Amino acid sequence: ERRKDGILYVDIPNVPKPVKFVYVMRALGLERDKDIVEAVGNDPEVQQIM
Amino acid sequence: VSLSTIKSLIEKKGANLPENVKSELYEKLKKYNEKYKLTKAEIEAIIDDVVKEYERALVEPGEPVGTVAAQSIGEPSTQMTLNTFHYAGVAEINVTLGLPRIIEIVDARKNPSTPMMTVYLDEEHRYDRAKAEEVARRIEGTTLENLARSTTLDLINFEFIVEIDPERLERSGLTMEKVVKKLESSFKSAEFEVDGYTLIVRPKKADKISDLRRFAEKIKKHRLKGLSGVGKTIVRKEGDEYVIYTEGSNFKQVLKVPGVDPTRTRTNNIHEIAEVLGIEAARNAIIDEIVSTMQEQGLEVDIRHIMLVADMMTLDGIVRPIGRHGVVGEKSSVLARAAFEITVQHLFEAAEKGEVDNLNGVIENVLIGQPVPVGTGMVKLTMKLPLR
Amino acid sequence: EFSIFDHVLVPEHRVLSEEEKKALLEKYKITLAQLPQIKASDPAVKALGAKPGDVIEIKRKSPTAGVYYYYRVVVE
Amino acid sequence: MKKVIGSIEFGILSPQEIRKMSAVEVTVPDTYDDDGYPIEGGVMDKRMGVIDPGLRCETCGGRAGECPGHFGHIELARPVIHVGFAKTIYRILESTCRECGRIKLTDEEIEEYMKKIELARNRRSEFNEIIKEIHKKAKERMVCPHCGAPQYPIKFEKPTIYWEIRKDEQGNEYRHRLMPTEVRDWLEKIPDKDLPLLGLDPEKSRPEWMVLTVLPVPPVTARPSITLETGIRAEDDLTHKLVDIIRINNRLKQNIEAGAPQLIIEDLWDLLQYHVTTYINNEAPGVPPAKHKSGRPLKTLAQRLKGKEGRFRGNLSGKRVNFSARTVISPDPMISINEVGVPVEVAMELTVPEKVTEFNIERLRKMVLNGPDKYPGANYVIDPEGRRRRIMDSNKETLANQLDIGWTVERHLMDGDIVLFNRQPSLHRMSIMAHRVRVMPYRTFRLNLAVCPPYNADFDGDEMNLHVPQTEEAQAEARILMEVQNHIISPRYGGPIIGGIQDHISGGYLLTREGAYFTRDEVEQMLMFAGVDITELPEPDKYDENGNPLWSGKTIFSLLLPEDLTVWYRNKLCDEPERCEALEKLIEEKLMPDPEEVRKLAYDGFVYIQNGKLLSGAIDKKAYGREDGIILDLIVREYGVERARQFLDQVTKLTIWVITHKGFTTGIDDEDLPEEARDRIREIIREAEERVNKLIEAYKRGELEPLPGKSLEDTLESLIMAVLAEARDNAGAVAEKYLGMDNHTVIMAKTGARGKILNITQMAALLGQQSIRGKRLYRGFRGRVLSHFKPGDLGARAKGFVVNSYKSGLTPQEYFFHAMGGREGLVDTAVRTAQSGYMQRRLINALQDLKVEYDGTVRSPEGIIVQFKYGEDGVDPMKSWRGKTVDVDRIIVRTLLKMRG
Amino acid sequence: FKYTRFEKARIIGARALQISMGAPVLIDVPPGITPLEAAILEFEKGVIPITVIRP
Ligand SMILES: [Mg+2]
Ligand SMILES: [Zn+2]
Ligand SMILES: [Zn+2]
Repeated sequence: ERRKDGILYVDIPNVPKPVKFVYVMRALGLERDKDIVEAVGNDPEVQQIM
Repeated sequence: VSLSTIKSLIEKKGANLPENVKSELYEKLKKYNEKYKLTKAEIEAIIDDVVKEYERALVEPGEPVGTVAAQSIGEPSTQMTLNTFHYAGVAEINVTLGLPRIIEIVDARKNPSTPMMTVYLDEEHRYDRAKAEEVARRIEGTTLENLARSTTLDLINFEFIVEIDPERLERSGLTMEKVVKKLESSFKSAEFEVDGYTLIVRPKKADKISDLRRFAEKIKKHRLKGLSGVGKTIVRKEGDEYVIYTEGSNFKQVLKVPGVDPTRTRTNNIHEIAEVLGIEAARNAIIDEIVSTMQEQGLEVDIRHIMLVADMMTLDGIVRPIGRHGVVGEKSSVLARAAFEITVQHLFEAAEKGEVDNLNGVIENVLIGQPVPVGTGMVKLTMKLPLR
Repeated sequence: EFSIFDHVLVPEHRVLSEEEKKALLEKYKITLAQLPQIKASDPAVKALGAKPGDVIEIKRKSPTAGVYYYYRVVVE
Repeated sequence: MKKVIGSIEFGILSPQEIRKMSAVEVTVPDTYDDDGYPIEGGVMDKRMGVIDPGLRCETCGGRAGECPGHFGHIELARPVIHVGFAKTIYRILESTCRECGRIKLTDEEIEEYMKKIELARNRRSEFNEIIKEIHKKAKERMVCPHCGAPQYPIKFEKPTIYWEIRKDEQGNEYRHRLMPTEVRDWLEKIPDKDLPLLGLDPEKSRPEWMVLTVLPVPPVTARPSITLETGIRAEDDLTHKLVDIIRINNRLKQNIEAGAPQLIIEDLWDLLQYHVTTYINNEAPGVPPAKHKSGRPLKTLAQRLKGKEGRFRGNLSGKRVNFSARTVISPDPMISINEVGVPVEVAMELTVPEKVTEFNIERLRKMVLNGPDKYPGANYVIDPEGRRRRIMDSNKETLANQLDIGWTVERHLMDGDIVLFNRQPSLHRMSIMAHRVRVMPYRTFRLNLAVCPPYNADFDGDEMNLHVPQTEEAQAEARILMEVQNHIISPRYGGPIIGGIQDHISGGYLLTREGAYFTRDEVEQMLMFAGVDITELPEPDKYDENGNPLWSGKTIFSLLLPEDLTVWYRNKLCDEPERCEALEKLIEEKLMPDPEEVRKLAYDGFVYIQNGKLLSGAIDKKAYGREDGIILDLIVREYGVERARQFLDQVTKLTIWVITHKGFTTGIDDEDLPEEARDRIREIIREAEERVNKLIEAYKRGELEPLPGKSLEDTLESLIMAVLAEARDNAGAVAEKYLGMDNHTVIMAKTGARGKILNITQMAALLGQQSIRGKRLYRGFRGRVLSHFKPGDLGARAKGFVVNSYKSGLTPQEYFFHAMGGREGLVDTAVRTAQSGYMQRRLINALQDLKVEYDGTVRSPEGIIVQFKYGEDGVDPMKSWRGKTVDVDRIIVRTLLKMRG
Repeated sequence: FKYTRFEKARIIGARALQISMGAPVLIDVPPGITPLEAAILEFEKGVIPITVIRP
């Protein structure tokens, strides 16, 4: 989900509460900020959003 | 027979009749006398017939008016349409119709789904389209989006050039310098390099796309001229004068706008009417709303049932929902309330308060096994025993 | 300058005196607590000099009978 | 000797009342005993009442089934806090001084609050608000205005534990637990005058009685042992809880009398309190639910009442009532409107009890001689003492010679008996009415056709229920209050609701149509069929070519109307207003023109009746239709109900006869149009499509003005829909123009008997735009509805506009669009029923208590006056003409004509 | 004074119950009719002993 503030969240069924998106990507071994940005595309506005 | 004689005879014989009945009788008797030369005997016979008919038409004690009114309201609704329409008119404002509207009025929701105000005009501005448009501008609640012919939201280089149409500007009565002056007087922390027929904005050197997007949308829908919470206005011409229909709900503010006739002005939101004009006005507005909603669907319902419902709703100064939230939920009969709840604390509260159940209802008497005090359950009989 | 009583939706209001109040109360065999109530914050009350515990006579304009009298009591 | 409970006032029992009301002091926790006998001093004593068979009650001396049971009491060792009153007790403690016990409030505040309470007594919500306000004001105070003593804060711990936060000599706050004895001592000192402000009545609920000192024991009937399939006496949960209560009470008492330490006394006190709380309410907050012997929560007093199927909410229900039947219905107009046909088999089961008297002894004797097999027979006979016997065949010959005054015979249904008739769902008042029985063969509830509208019934498998009242009072109520005759005028809008529907209108038009004449044979036959009492034909009007006499339909119809009826109005067939204007001019000029002049000016669009003679006009829906039945309304409101019933029962049969023997049909050629009309429709459609394409092009090239209410696309859609609707209306107008009145379908539409002009338009000329939720069809593939259109197309043909009528046949895409429209209609029909039902239920629950008092006022169930002079004029909506109290115009005209004639 | 239809219904019910219980009929009636139409005819003739009390 994307909240009204522009911050992304992930809702895992077991986890009682949503997690921030970058935390979830880093838990999966994708730690680089550059790589995290690259994994979702290259459109500059999207890059600025992330 | 001089008209004074007819009036005197009416007052002499039909003194029991209501005022409207005797007035209408006088009018039509005058017309028929001037057309057919009636004598006094016919007038006396006519008045006696009217009195007898009125006496026959009176309701008898013990009639269960409440159940009859409830049924006569509920039954037509089953034949009435069930929303799921989008009436797209040109000189009209979308308004919830039919069953949803009836439910909203009956449950007295705080804010209607489609608030709408009817604004009349004083004598000066009533008989001209241009003065009506002027009052509209006073009440238009004009927004930059409506003024703009089109908008270009180009975030790629941090600017926002919105194209303003001259015709909408002329209709609103505002000029580019005027609107820019108002905007800067409101948006102090901004720089407006207005050029030609385009507005140019900058968010005090913002950094991220989202910030400028939010700032641009903040300006786009920002109000320039007009009372709060008012959208489009459709000035029509009904009868002979021009009447200003309007969206939104600012019933107390609009009454102070010059050129607005406050006596005839009405609004959809009944709660606002209760706040501004009082509770009797709220009752009358409820009656009129239900009548109009029934009429637009072609159904016919007697005014008396709606009057009873409205009187029952506004029984204690404040308009309350007729359902279990405001009327049923406060039933005095603890037995009647008992078979509507999930807890037993109401029994303890009633016992503490020493509440007395008068058994004046229906459910409690039915549960006990006693005649309901309506209709034939009201009468008492006596007889003189010596019989032939 | 604009008074609420000039609006078509607002019928005329009046304040009853003690004698007529008691005559009305005796006519229907009722007490003060059994009448409909109008809050002290109602604009019609403010336009008048009404005080709590008083009975307001309302002269409705009825679609069926033309003139019709309704009564309310003032509470907090 | 039989009185009626007029009111029930609730209060709080006092310990003295519980002591004297009860009979046996239960002390020993004794069960049913091995031999199933009540043990003395046990929970089920004989003074409590007996449910076990073969023994007598100790108190009343009644055998099981006739002893109502009796109450017993338990003497508690220590005070116990009632769970329900715990919050009330806590609120009271925070409002009264610890020393004096009076309300911590100033006298002026007391006076003001007393006045406000006296004013707002009836309104429960406002009373609670005032109580809460006073409670807050008193609790916020710290120094008693009377004593000046400090009031240490009282803390409430759920469910029944109270802590007094006191300050030691060092200022530290420590929680002092208030034992129930302390609470009782606090509560006793509260004076009576302070109770009304505190929210109490000092005659039925005193605060000291909230803390229980004596616990009453319900009688054995109230806690019966239902036993088990194995024969084990499965006890009541209340019985087990009472046993535990008795055990713990005896234990606490014996340890108290033994000088036990304070800790063990406190332990037993808390055990007693917990057991009492779980016995009163096993689901009280903060209370562990006591487990049954099987480990399930025990059903206790609270659970026994707050059940949907319990005493509350459960007694009101719908079950199989006695003496009822249900079967499909079939039509027949040969019976009166207030009659119903009953199958023989049903009539031989739904017996009605009749007491034999002197004037009906022989009829009942014959009936009981018939036995329970011949139709005019009986099934049960009751002797004056009270025994019931079945007639059968063994003692059929007797029970008749020994039948005299004072017996009761349960005879079969016979003609003339009163019977209710119901159709579910029952929406308005007219869904139940009383009919007269007429036993006929086969198995269907025959119903007259004029009675269909109020029931809202169609003969396509609909079923109906009938109930047979048994007692004389119920029969009289049904006969006088509920008969079909009295309910002709609908209470809703004040007009008729019973009248002709389909043939009664079309056949009436055929009979009264201009230029319709009947021969002597037809006249006599139809008059005899209608039941009209006649014995000489009127003078013939016009002679046939070969010499036979003829009669116009207008005179035949006039033979039914009363002798002094006079009325005139405009019907639905008025298409040339000039003729109506001329007729109105003449009538208004004279008020009684010579009937010869009217004949030359006759016009079937203008009904005019003079002294019961139909002079001009034709019969249509406005005569005696479902609504706006001018003539039927006039008959009802001026000649009594019986005359109206006779008139309806005659006109129905007359019209049915004329339509049956005159021929009425409809074929495939009823919607055949001439070539010119087809060309006109085609060119209209083509022009509309061209305009729509022009609009689309203008939108595409940016030439569009968006009105403020809509964007560009929404404005485009609005314009398209308006254009298409206007085109459909124009096509319908053309089709209606080219369709003559002699067409049977056009007759049915115009007279209002059945169908609308839109139906003819759709069947002949054009079907029109199809919409979902008021919008053009849009839900489909990406940018197109179907797959056979180019994507991004907004043309009329591609978004639900169908150009083929039903006669021409629809192309597959048009068929799919029509299917979408029909599906939407069906869904709306399905949902609106539930929504309307919910709203009606709410309204009825709110308003079902109001009634008209004997002085004309309408009073709420709690005594508040809702409306003086109900309706602000006192006129019943049924008795009102059409909303107006008195139609003085009709009164003036009728009186003037009657006296000037 | 005019009988409301509820009053008439109650009067008819009471009279029919009394006639069924064994009370004599104040007017001659055709044979083979139930108590109900007997009471209805009694009311129609205007011969009614029972009266109503109004507050
Ligand atoms: Mg059906
Ligand atoms: Zn007993
Ligand atoms: Zn004190």
